[PDB]
Amino acid sequence: MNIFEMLRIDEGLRLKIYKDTEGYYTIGIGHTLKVDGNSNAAKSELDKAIGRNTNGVITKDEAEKLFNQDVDAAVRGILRNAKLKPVYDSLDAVRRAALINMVFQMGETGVAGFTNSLRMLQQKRWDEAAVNLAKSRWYNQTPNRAKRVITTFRTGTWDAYKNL
Ligand SMILES: [Cl-]
Repeated sequence: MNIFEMLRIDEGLRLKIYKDTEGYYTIGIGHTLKVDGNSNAAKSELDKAIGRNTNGVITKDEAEKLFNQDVDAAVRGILRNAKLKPVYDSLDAVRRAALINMVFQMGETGVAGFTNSLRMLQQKRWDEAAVNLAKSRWYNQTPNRAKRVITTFRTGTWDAYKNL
């Protein structure tokens, strides 16, 4: 079980443009449209990333391509980020996966911002960090998912995602 599986569950699939809890338009597997207003607007953007008049509807494969891109992009940021890289290099797979998930959902520069919590994972101080993240707007914004991502960090296992 990997990161792809992990985010599938954490973000779900949608083949027709939609608005998330956060308000933003979304499509595929949690692939957001960093676009303001009108769905149209959203669409244009989509169409752009897709290279076709889409009408806010895409195929599964098109959804898969975006997924792949976004992930590679999460990973590439961690790999090029001087603040995240050391940490990453430090964890176990599972724990790396958790790392990705966060960058994936919140961006490399958002993650890089958990200064102290990053330190704690880096010093294998699981619970402390665990607990530390538990404040956070992040956590506070999406409690179930974070919960999941946090437990992973905590236990270093795939329990949180087990049967689903
Ligand atoms: Cl996607």
